[PDB]
Amino acid sequence: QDCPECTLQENPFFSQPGAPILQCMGCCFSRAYPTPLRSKKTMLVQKNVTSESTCCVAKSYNRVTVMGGFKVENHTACHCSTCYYH
Amino acid sequence: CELTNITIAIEKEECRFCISINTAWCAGYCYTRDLVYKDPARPKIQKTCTFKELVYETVRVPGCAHHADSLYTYPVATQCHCGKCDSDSTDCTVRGLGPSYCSFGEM
Ligand SMILES: *[C@@H]1O[C@H](CO)[C@@H](O[C@@H]2O[C@H](CO)[C@@H](O[C@@H]3O[C@H](CO)[C@@H](O)[C@H](O)[C@@H]3O)[C@H](O)[C@H]2NC(C)=O)[C@H](O)[C@H]1NC(C)=O
Ligand SMILES: *[C@@H]1O[C@H](CO)[C@@H](O[C@@H]2O[C@H](CO)[C@@H](O)[C@H](O)[C@H]2NC(C)=O)[C@H](O)[C@H]1NC(C)=O
Ligand SMILES: *[C@@H]1O[C@H](CO)[C@@H](O[C@H]2O[C@H](CO)[C@@H](O)[C@H](O)[C@H]2NC(C)=O)[C@H](O)[C@H]1NC(C)=O
Repeated sequence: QDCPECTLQENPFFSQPGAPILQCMGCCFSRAYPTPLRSKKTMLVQKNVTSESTCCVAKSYNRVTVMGGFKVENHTACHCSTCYYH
Repeated sequence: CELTNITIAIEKEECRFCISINTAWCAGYCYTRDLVYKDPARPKIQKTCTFKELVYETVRVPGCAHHADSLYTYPVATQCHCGKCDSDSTDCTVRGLGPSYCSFGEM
């Protein structure tokens, strides 16, 4: 419970009566360790450390139109995958 | 995102073998949200388990047939947090070879 597992939660700022709007948020495993040799080689741009990032992201979404006249993503499933930013 | 003891692997390309050191590093969980509204004006790096402070060390790596055993210096985690991997020192990937990966013979 220290770090709740990544899941859907109703997003208050965009949710509306009868028609919510879920969002993925939560925790995911990650770590960092000394870069092994085989990679430090293929690494023309040499880096001494390695981190294996894994943020919470929607596995699927609808993308609806809401109040403000704009369109938001309405997540339906979630999982800890790669960090692509927004 | 505690700071736990793992087992890295140091290797001597020339001698076809690897040694196993029991050093301490970072691992654990961190909180992130996948924005429902994505403003074109990037970004928000998202936090991740990694290092805050890293002191170096060195160890003895046996030699062999035609090479004298030498010294190897390796990074060690001082303290862990959920910051943003420092690209100016870290290879931030989704999946790497792994701390204990031993490529006995290169290529
Ligand atoms: C954003 O996506 C969520 C996906 O959960 C939408 O909420 C879901 O909407 C369905 C359809 O109204 C709800 O009903 C479900 O299917 C039938 C509908 O009659 C019913 O028999 C089932 O028992 C079930 O309730 C569903 O409960 C609801 N899910 C959740 C978690 O609230 C939501 O409407 C979408 N919002 C927008 C703006 O598109
Ligand atoms: C990894 O870090 C240390 C061991 O390197 C453990 O924490 C304490 O470390 C001291 C030495 O610095 C040991 O003498 C203690 O025994 C350790 N604490 C306890 C309660 O035993 C730490 O526990 C190790 N991590 C894991 C997951 O075991
Ligand atoms: C990662 O960064 C550098 C990469 O340039 C690493 O290089 C250090 O260790 C080498 C091995 O003996 C030395 O030859 C380099 O002089 C030394 N680089 C510097 C700037 O001191 C280093 O191990 C890693 N960390 C740091 C802080 O450099």
